[PDB]
Amino acid sequence: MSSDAEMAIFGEAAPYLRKPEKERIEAQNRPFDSKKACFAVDDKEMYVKGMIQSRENDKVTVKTLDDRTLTLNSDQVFPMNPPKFDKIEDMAMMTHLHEPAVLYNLKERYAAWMIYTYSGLFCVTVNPYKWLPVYNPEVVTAYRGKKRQEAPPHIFSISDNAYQFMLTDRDNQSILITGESGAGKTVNTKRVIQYFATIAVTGDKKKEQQPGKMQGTLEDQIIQANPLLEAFGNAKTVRNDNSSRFGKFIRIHFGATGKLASADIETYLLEKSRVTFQLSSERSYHIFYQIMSNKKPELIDLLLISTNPFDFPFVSQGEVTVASIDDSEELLATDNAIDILGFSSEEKVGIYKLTGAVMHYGNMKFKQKQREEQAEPDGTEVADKAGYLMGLNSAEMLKGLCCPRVKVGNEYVTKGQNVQQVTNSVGALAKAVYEKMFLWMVTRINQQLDTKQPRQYFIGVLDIAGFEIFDFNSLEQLCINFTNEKLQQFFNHHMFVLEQEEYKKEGIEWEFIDFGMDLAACIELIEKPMGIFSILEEECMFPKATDTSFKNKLYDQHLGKSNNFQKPKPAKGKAEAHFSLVHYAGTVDYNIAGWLDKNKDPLNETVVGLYQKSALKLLSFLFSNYAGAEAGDSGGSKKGGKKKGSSFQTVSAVFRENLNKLMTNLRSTHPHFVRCLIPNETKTPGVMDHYLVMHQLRCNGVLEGIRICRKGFPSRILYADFKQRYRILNASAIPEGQFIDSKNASEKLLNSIDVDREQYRFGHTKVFFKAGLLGLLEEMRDEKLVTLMTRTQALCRGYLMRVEFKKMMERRDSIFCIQYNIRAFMNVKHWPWMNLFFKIKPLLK
Amino acid sequence: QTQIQEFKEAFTVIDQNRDGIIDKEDLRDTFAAMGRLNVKNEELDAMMKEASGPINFTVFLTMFGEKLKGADPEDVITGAFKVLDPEGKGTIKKQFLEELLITQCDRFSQEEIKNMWAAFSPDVGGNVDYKNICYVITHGDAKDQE
Amino acid sequence: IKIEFSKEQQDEFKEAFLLYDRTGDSKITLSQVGDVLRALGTNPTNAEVKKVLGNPSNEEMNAKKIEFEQFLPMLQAISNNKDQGTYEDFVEGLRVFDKEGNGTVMGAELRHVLATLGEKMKEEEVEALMAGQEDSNGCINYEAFVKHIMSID
Amino acid sequence: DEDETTALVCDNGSGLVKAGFAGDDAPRAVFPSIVGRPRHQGVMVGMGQKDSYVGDEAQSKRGILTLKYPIEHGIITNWDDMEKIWHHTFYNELRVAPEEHPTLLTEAPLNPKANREKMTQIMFETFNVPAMYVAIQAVLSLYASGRTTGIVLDSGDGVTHNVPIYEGYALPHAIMRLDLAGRDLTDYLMKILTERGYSFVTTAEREIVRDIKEKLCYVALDFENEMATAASSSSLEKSYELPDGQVITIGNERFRCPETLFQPSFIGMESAGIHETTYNSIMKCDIDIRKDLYANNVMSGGTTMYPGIADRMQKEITALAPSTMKIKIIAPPERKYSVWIGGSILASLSTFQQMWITKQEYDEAGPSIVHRKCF
Amino acid sequence: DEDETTALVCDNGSGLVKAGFAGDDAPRAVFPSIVGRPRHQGVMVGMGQKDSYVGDEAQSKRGILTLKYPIEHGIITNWDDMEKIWHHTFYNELRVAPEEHPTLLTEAPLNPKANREKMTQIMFETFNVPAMYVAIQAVLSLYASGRTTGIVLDSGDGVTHNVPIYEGYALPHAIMRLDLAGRDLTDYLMKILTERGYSFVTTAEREIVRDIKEKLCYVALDFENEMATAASSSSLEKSYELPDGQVITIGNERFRCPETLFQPSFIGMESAGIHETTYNSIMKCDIDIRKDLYANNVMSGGTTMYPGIADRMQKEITALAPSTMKIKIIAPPERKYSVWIGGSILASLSTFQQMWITKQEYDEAGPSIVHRKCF
Ligand SMILES: Nc1ncnc2c1ncn2[C@@H]1O[C@H](COP(=O)(O)OP(=O)(O)O)[C@@H](O)[C@H]1O
Ligand SMILES: Nc1ncnc2c1ncn2[C@@H]1O[C@H](COP(=O)(O)OP(=O)(O)O)[C@@H](O)[C@H]1O
Repeated sequence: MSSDAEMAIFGEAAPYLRKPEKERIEAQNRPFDSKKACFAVDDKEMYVKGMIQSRENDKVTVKTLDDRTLTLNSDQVFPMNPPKFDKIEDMAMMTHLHEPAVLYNLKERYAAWMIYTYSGLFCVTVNPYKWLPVYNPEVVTAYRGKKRQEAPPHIFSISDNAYQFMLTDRDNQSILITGESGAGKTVNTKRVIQYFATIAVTGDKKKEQQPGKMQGTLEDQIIQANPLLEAFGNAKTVRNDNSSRFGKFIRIHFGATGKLASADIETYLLEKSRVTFQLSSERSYHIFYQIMSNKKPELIDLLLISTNPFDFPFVSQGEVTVASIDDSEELLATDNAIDILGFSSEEKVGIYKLTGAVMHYGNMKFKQKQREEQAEPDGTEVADKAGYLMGLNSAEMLKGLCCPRVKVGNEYVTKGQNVQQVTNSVGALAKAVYEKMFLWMVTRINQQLDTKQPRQYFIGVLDIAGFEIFDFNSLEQLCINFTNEKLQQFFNHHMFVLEQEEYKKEGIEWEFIDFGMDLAACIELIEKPMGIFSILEEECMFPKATDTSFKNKLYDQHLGKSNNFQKPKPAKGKAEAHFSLVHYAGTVDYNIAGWLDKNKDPLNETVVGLYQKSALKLLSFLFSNYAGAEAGDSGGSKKGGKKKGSSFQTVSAVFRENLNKLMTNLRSTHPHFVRCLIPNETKTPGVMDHYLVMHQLRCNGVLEGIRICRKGFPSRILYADFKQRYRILNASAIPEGQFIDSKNASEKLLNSIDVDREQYRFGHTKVFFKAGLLGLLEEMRDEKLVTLMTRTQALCRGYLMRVEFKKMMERRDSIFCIQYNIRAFMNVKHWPWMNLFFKIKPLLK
Repeated sequence: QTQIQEFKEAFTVIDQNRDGIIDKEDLRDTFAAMGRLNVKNEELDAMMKEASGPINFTVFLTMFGEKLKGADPEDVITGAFKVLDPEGKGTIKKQFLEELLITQCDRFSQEEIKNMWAAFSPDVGGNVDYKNICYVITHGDAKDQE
Repeated sequence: IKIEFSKEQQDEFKEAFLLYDRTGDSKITLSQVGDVLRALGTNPTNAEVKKVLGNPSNEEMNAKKIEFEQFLPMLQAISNNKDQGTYEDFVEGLRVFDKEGNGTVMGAELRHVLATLGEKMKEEEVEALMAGQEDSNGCINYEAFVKHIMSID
Repeated sequence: DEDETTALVCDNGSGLVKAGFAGDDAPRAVFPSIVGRPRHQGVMVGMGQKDSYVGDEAQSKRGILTLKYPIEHGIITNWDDMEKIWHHTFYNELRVAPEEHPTLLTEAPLNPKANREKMTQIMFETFNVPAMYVAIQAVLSLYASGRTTGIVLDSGDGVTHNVPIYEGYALPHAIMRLDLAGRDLTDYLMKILTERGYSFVTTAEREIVRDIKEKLCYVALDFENEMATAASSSSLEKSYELPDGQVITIGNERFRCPETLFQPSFIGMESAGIHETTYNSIMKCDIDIRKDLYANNVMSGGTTMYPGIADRMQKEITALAPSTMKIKIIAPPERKYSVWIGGSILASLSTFQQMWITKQEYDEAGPSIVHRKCF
Repeated sequence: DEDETTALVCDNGSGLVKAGFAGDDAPRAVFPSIVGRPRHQGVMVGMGQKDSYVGDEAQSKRGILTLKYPIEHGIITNWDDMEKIWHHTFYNELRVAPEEHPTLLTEAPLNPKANREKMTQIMFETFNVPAMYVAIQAVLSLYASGRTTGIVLDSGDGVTHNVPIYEGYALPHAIMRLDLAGRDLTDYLMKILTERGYSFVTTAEREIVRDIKEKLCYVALDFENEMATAASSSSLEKSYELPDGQVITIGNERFRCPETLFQPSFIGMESAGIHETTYNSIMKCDIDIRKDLYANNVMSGGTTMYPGIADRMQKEITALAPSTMKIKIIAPPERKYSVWIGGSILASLSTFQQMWITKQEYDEAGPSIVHRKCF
């Protein structure tokens, strides 16, 4: 019955979604006046709500819900959202965006045991630490085969509607997912996977059926893979004990019409730089440590090594180990992991050995103490072993390392090699082998993953970590910020299109530009020619140039030139950084240690040439990609990089490469965005750490989110809607009736209100409201609401008095007689005649 | 014509003077039957002087005129009181009644109320009985009660 | 501008009230004094508008009838009194079933415990002089009636 | 579609054009710079030859052809011939439609401004490049090397220079010129061999002897000692087959011909040998710097490719120079393409990218715009 | 957070700025006072030089660069150039933020009030020093010394003064000027070396002679005899290595140069040479005090660093002064930084701290405040 609620309040599926009718009803009319009640900035908590005693000038005097009087600042006070707002689903709806408003709403819901909120497109769900019935299959019944509007936020929705969409719209779709540990990020993946399972079978459409061979279902197909791959990838950054090194696009595709054809995996992002080097409380990928431990010892011997991570420089650069780990056990596990995915141990031997080969290449010295300039190998210990594992000729290999020979129309000798250079090839070597192995592995899963079932259109999923800010930002960070930016711009553009469409449709005038664009100046600074990136790269070329020279270049180009480009001042101590940027983003400061040095990618042709021979795996990897073929110099490319003049290409060029590729796809498909959170450090329900979320929001960009919303005319309603509630504010005689034509009356209220036109516009169907008009409106009804109350009470009072009245009048005449007659008496009793007359009468017969 | 024709009688019995005027001896002589004394000079005549010549009944009426001025019937009075008494014949509550005269509208004085009390204003049960008070005064009194 | 009739009509209602108080005119009854004849305006209007500092009682002052004369008109002349139609909308907000029933207690307690109150007897009495019954009571009806004033015809 | 394009870097050599795509480690194209038609032009039955392509074709074609070098001594004298050549580079060798690519041209030292301009007008008007640059060959080579500081000995085809450089600065005044280089030396070997009684006059023969110059020759540890040794010399008598099949002997000749660089007097140039010109170049600079210059002597050009050149370079300087001084001779291993690589750096230099001349600039200012304030 | 801060003591020298923090024994930062840019300015392939750092760089930089000295003769002629130097000291060398520290600058003898005034405004407006003082360089030197009575001979870079002090008071009238100091000597030495057939005109060549003056030069026991000995002298000939690698021998010049201080006639100064001026100064003072002056006179400044200076000076002085009268010559061990130290103290004078000039004073009075009724 009445209430904004459906089906069954009580039933358990409801409670995360619903709120019970009673709870809602109590919620909506708690006390509220906008005027005092507000938010004040609190040093510790973040913000706090409080109320205003007094005003004059810039300083305002205030009392808090810790009820001391501070005198804050005029701006510094934050107006709260009106009562109408509370318990609100979609924060955007909130008329007053303010952060303590932000705390209040989601905070309030969550304690409620309401996890989910809808923010515009976004569907936010908080982590109830406690178990919640939501998951039930009874609830599922409620969901499936329904539209998303129809129910409050839930996975089965997103899984379903998209499933439908793919069929109707006949397009791939995408979802992204964020979540740190304690998101519940993993479960939802389980949940969604099954979801695919549920419909993928369902159909209404026929797609090629077979009785089947099997090998495990998708979902398991993926899961089996995980542990090993994350053994080898995955690691502990100084921050993050277990943070995946890599970015996973896990592709589940379906047929046109929503059959599942099958799945495949693509991987991108390997910072190999870890491999050599680790800084501080950090270490390499798990495996290195693992191998060295004594699960494995047959393997260690194949390696020909003494198990002790200390012993070798390649390993030794950072710390030996981390808590909380056990390299050995993880070794046992990983060997197990390798089995489960189910290859064929020779390849294992195989995959081990060659990663191992890397290590040996780690051994060999560089010298022939640079006769005179050239560096030549020292020991040929490793080169032979090297030679052997590959089966390539050590006389050759050594030579190939010593002095690579290369080709052109004529072949040249790549003199090329130096003492300094060479090592920056051994490591690169290591990184390459590993990655080629990784890649070759992946394709294999696809062969397996290849199911029966056909596919046109897939949905799914992107995982890579959120925007980060560090005490010490660096090449890693800036890239991430770079990636986020364009992404965010991508988002801005998308909705910009839609709104104006809507505005056009209604026919209310739009003057704006794509929301993304405002940012563009910033990103451009990074991206475009003479950008920080570009400039850095060519600086790479000059053999001569140094940090400073790079420093001046940026300075000359940008400093002061853009507001964007700014710099940290020395403080005490505290920090040193070369310069700072202001991305959309909020500002960021970066520092140098590494980057040009970190930069240097050089390809060594002859090694690749040499490598082509002998051991079967090696030939394959080095020769090229898996079965397939390529092209040449005809018809390409853009100044794609190709060589870069000599010395192969740097990172920045490839970064351009990847991102462009990423963008190409994303804009291909219809985005949806989910953000999962963890409420506060100590894990309790209800609970809201004001600081944490706030930081989250800006990083989330959700606040940004909100900012765009400012840009246009947020609140929208039908006129008919507008009239019904509001009229009580300004009444007229004529009956609400539908007597008052919606158009006329609402015209009448507005103007008689004397809002300026600027605030709103009509509207065949809708009236377009700006910020705040509603805030005015709501407030006034609030004040209105009270007064009539008192006036009714006035009425009741009159009722009393009026009723008294007749009784009163009635008494008056009775009284009047009383007074005079007795008074008549007072004289009479004395006056002689009166007495006599009375006596005389009875005398009469 | 009641009352005055009624009076007319009262005047004539005593009269027998000539012609119909009730002059000093009439008054004194009435008393004898009456049969209470009667200050036979003076007082009786002073009674005359409120009037300007011999009376003659008509002036007897006119002299009276103050008497007419306040007084409503008999009936109507009861009447006014009745409005007072939610209950029965029971009748008017004492404590109500004092309060209604004394502090209320045209105030009875401290004494003024008292005179009434002292006359006692027949009452019993710690209350009042109006009808017997009217029996004395308005009815004129023609008793009360032995 | 009033006008003999009129103010004079106001006078004798006034006259009696004086007569009650003993015989002179408080100040205080004021609101009631010409609530009786018709303007709704309520305590805070009364209190400031002239009774005494809102006239908790005696014996702070005394009006008197004539001074009171112009009060009745100006302290009148607004208009926003209140009004059966407007009330309903107020009533309705509570009504919540739109049934034009309430919910009788809810109800008395609303106007009681809300806005200014509003004593219990007064509430209880009015509703059933007003005579609309409990399941559930047209708060709109009650208001519509009570507004209209108690007689009607 | 993001943006940005290649650069056509063709190094106009007095004998070889090398042309390439920017960002290439080395040129895709190297072919001779000659123009030449059948000298006899027999007629025949039919045609189907290309009159004066000279191309690569000429080389295999030896005996038939005449030769001409429009760019004979490094400056393009003949625009008509030159147009022939560039056309060849674009369409034939590179096969690349010029209009698409901004093209960087190299140019000789002391190319007349007019000369530079005539080049421009042709590129825009003839080839219809969207854009182009002209650059300096010596300058290009320095770029490839990446030496800020030190003095360079860049002996090429037909010129030899010593350029002391301090913080990227060629010091104009220091620079010494040498007429002598490969083209000359090539003749010298020719003439000397004829001394034996062999006759190598012809064009065909010149090509031949050049081949012998580049295979066989070397420079001595000590000229005088080597000569004396020559009498007992078992080694020198190395033999060379001719395409006709006859086999000739050389080996006194092997060293004598190169000795010319050191003692240019052989041919009859008064000029100082490179070793002393080097010394003179350094002296021309200020004292304080010279220490560095001794430290970094870098060799350049094709005619500095003779083995043991550096060791000898080492000894000679040591001989001239002060007791304490540190002397280092550094030579890049594929030094000859130092000029192209050279342009490659500059050409695919995207910060610098404005530096390319554009059509509008050509239109507004003229070709001279290339000349006058940029390259 | 007790309360009290440092003082930035910058000492503006005619050839060297010395600067550091007060309360330190010696200037942390000492760098050439010059301004200089590529005279030739070649161009090259790029950039990353600074237009007129001079600073430290220049000296290594010798051969490329030019010098200017804004503060050439001790008074700051060029403000714009001046501003940059202060920037360099603060930011580049000292790496301090001017905002945080009160700063003490020192100025030359006969510096105009206007000059102080320009200085002052630059400090406050440009730099944002909280506080500022301007110190009298000789005075600072006096401070550093510690001696109340006696008479001082300060010869640094470019002026040499004799200054009697009695009870802390520099008797103004007494004080003597000689333009000659050691810039001149540097100049003189260039001349003399040239006569041999050596040449040192240039800027680089300037520095070199200075090195030679400072390492080699000495003052003779007796000038006349010294010349006499030279002929058979065999020590005199010591050798110096030029950066060029060539080696000069410096026989007589070593003493010849400093002789000038004693005999100004060498350069062409009419001036009385140092000893005479000293004497002239004392006699200028009252007879009685002179006893004290004689006993305490006192060497300062870079140009008093020559070994042999003191012993001679007494020999000369005693000759001039009367029989019985007692003479002492005193020289502080690290005399040259005597100016910086003296400032270092008085900037660092906490008790005195009220002296320092404030932003408010600057606003109210103007910069003039520092000038008038204080420093
Ligand atoms: N290995 C070599 N040994 C000796 N001379 C060589 C060698 N390779 C090339 N040359 C010569 O170098 C000259 C070309 O050098 P280069 O630097 O390209 O000249 P330029 O730039 O003046 O055209 C030709 O005379 C050629 O014969
Ligand atoms: N050891 C030394 N022997 C001789 N002259 C010296 C010595 N050290 C410094 N000088 C000279 O002293 C001069 C600098 O002295 P200084 O007192 O700082 O001068 P000013 O204060 O006038 O700038 C320079 O001419 C310098 O060459």
